[PDB]
This record gives sequence, structure tokens and C-alpha cells, in this order.
Amino acid sequence: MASRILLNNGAKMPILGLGTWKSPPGQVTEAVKVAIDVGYRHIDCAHVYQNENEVGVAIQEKLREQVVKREELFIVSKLWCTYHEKGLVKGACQKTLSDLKLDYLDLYLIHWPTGFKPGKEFFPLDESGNVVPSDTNILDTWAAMEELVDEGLVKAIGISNFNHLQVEMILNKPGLKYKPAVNQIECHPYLTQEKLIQYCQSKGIVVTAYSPLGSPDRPWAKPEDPSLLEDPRIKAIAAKHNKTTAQVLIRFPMQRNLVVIPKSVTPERIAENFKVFDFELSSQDMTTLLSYNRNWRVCALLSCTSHKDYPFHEEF
Ligand SMILES: NC(=O)c1ccc[n+]([C@@H]2O[C@H](COP(=O)([O-])OP(=O)(O)OC[C@H]3O[C@@H](n4cnc5c(N)ncnc54)[C@H](OP(=O)(O)O)[C@@H]3O)[C@@H](O)[C@H]2O)c1
Ligand SMILES: NC(=O)[C@@H]1C[C@@]2(NC(=O)NC2=O)c2cc(F)ccc2O1
Repeated sequence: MASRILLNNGAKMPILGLGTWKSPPGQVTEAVKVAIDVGYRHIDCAHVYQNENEVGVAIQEKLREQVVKREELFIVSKLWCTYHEKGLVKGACQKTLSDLKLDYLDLYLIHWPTGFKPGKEFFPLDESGNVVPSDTNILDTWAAMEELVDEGLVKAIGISNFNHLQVEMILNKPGLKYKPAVNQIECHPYLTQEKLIQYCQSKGIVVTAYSPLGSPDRPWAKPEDPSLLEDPRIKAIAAKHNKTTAQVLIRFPMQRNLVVIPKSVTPERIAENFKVFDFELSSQDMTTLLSYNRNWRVCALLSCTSHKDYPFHEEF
């Protein structure tokens, strides 16, 4: 299968990208350089990751070296929760553009549906430890995202961590100008997301699967938690196909018509993770992997469960 998926803005998005959350700033420049050298054409970024300057150094060097042309890259970033105010969206986008050393983004996402009080802190707290919300809703933030398209700063806009009712809310927005192109959500064999994926795809919204390997480097990992990479059933499917477990975990969402964004800063794994276009999981393999769902989340935004727009109380 094909390397890119067509978005509802008419542009094509590479189905494999490199994730950068937790990629240390002293390692991510080489990670992105290696990724581009071995074929990656999509990098998933965010201001909250604090490493966009270093990602940008790599992008700029590979453009300067003429390893790739800008039109061949698909660079994604995300608007942090403390910038949901309509007067802050442009500046947030522009800071990301300046750090990534880009004149446009291919895709800019609302990182979470939850808006927080603006300020220096990414998670502003009250004296009791609750995250302080913003009163700006998802629809006014969306209008501000639409303006970025109309100013040439971004080619596509989308959402991330939106539940089905929140997707619907955008789709039903009075005066909607641009539909979301993408909803980026956690998705892997333990969180298969069957209901939300079907909804989004039925509406022409492409889904990107994050944490496809189960984010073994997440900072809140516990010994007892389920581990995709170590799951012998998944290992068995990998062995049958003469591939690694990670390669199965990456190919899985691809065959669901998803985009997938595994993260690594290890050169060998960056290359490994890209060598997924030369085998096929059977339908039986796909059904089997889907059967491992247990509604287990890496990213539950646990500090924000009272926020009015917290996404994960809703079944989907
Ligand atoms: N929109 C959102 O809210 C959101 C949330 C979470 C994630 N994301 C995006 O999705 C990306 C991927 O998710 P993630 O970073 O949570 O986790 P992930 O991609 O599921 O897993 C990354 C971890 O797996 C390791 N790894 C990578 N390839 C491997 C391989 N072939 N064999 C063994 N281990 C391997 C990495 O180690 P090394 O790096 O040490 O090689 C790292 O510890 C993020 O980086 C970010 O770009 C977005
Ligand atoms: N939630 C986050 O995005 C960061 C990630 C991380 N920060 C980072 O650079 N790598 C990481 O895993 C981190 C590391 C920690 F030890 C504790 C919290 C924490 O939170």
C-alpha cells in the first residue's frame, strides 16, 4: 500500500510519521535528520514538547542539503491548551513556525479540547491543584484555527483528543468554514478506538494513531501496566511475519486506514519503524489484534478530569 492518504483539504499526508514527544532536545535533531535520511516525510511536533527548535534545526539542514524539498515534507504541530483564546492562536502558531524554521505548517491541531488559563505555565494550577480552565469553547478556538488557513500559515487544521460528541460539535458549528482534516487520538491494540474511528472516517476526517507502541517511555509508566511490545500474542504475529513486534504495531493502524506516528530517538529503531511497507497482516491478524482491546490509555490527562471539556468521560 500507498504511502500517503488524501485529506479533505485536497492535500496528501504520509501515513507514517516520526513522533517527537519526550525526544530529548540533545537527541531529536539527529533523530529527525536520520528519519528524513531513511525516508520519513512526516514529523509530528508540538509546542508543549519544548523541542521544536531542535526539530526545526534538522528540518532546515535537510532542506538546505536538498535531501528533501519543502513540498515533500508534512510537518504537524499543535496548539497548546493555554492558547485557546482567539487573540493568542496566531502567535502560538507563529512561535511554532519560527521554532520549526517554517513558513507554513502542513497541519495544525488543537492539542486537546480543554482550554486553560493563559500564562507561562502549561498546566496553570489553583492553590488546591486543579488546572484553571479558560472560558473560551471549542468553537471559537476552531474559528481562530480557520483564520490560520486563510492567512497562509497552515495548509490544514484539525483536532486531537476530541471525543465523538466534540468532533460532532465542530462539524455542527454554525458557519463552519473548514472541517477538521484530522483527529489525532491514542490508538493501539489495547485501545482500539473502534467507535470513534468509524465516526471520524464516515465524516471524511482522517485519524492519526498516537502512542502506537504503547509509549513505554511515558513518565507515569508502572511495572504492572500492560506492555504491547512484550505481549507474546503480538510477538507471535510478528514472528510469523518475520518482523519485529514494533513493526506489527505500526502496520496495524496502517491497515485500518490510519496515519501512525511512532516515536524514537534511536537511529536503528527509526529505520526499523519505517520498514513496514513490505508485508501485510491478514484479516485474521487484524481481527486478532483488535480483540486485544481493553480501553487502556497512555494519555488520560488525569489532572483535568473536572474540566468541562475533558474528553474521556464519554464512552467515545
Ligand atoms: N496528540 C497527543 O495528545 C499525543 C499524545 C501522545 C503522543 N503523541 C504523538 O505520538 C507520538 C508517539 O507516541 P509516544 O511517544 O507516546 O509513544 P510510542 O511511539 O508508542 O512509543 C515510543 C517509545 O517506544 C520506543 N520504541 C520506538 N521504536 C521502538 C522499536 N522499534 N522497538 C522498541 N522500542 C521502540 C521508544 O524508545 P526510543 O525513543 O528510546 O528508541 C520510546 O520509548 C509522540 O511522540 C507524539 O508525537 C501525541
Ligand atoms: N508529561 C510530559 O509531557 C512530561 C514528559 C517528560 N519530560 C521529558 O522531557 N520527558 C518526559 O518523559 C517527563 C519526565 C518526567 F520525569 C516527569 C514528567 C514528565 O512529563
